[PDB]
Amino acid sequence: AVSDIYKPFWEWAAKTIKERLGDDLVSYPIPDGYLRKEAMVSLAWTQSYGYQTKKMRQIRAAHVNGGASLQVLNLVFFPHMNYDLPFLGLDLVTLPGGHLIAIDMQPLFQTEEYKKKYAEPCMDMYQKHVKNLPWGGDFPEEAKQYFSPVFLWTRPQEDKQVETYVFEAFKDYINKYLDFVEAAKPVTDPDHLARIRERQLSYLQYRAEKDPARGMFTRMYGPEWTERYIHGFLFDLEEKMESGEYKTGELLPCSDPLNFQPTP
Ligand SMILES: C=CC1=C(C)[C@@H](CC2=N/C(=C\c3[nH]c(/C=C4\NC(=O)C(C)=C4C=C)c(C)c3CCC(=O)O)C(CCC(=O)O)=C2C)NC1=O
Repeated sequence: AVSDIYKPFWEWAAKTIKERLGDDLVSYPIPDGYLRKEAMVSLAWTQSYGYQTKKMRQIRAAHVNGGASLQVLNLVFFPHMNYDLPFLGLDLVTLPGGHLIAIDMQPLFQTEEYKKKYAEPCMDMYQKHVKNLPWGGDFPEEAKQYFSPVFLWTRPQEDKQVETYVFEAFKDYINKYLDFVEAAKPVTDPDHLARIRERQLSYLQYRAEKDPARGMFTRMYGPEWTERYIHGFLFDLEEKMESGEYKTGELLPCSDPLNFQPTP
């Protein structure tokens, strides 16, 4: 089977991020010791990528490769909390038991107004892709509040379906999301900002505590590295807020040159 089936996914996302965000794009600080992590399982490695703009607090990816039986691309766009933009969540998981694919613009709110603003303009795109990406099935209850009407949840059973149908939805959702980002305007109403902050923290807290990545990273690299990776990078909002680092709509200082390729 394809050993690194998400390498073409990442390469496309990197090219698109770089082109469409241009000079607004700067590196996001990747904590030392979490850029590249390797352990024997064959050699299995985790490669980190991180970026930010004045609208995107954090665009970060974990690309895990431990052979065909263990592949993950976890790519999430986190808006700054002075925007009501949804998250863009792209979880692509390949395990011995098959493929797991979760692609969504995870919403801050489930109101009629929010759905009209962000979900309804995506419905043709959703219906185009869901025809070849059937519903994946049973789904944890607590997570339901964090998914939109255009959630693509599917379990492809052949590599080819990932390389074709999933890849095309992957691209379309990223391009549509960045269209939203381009057009988004800041929120200045303090009441709305307070609610945006609450919903962002709720989502971040759920995934930091409940994401199945915790269990897998723990087996691979142990508990101490895993918790630092999860709370310190993958879902780091609460830490950055509590430490006084996060400032609404402001970039975190980082002088690292932009990187889009594996770092040995
Ligand atoms: C908001 C919640 C949300 C999710 C749960 C994930 C999206 C997601 N990932 C899932 C499942 C899942 N995900 C992984 C593994 C990983 N997922 C990752 O992002 C990384 C980096 C992994 C490994 C290192 C594994 C091993 C499973 C299977 C766990 C199991 O079989 O019990 C599931 C199904 C979980 C289940 O059935 O219980 C979802 C929905 N992303 C999200 O945004």
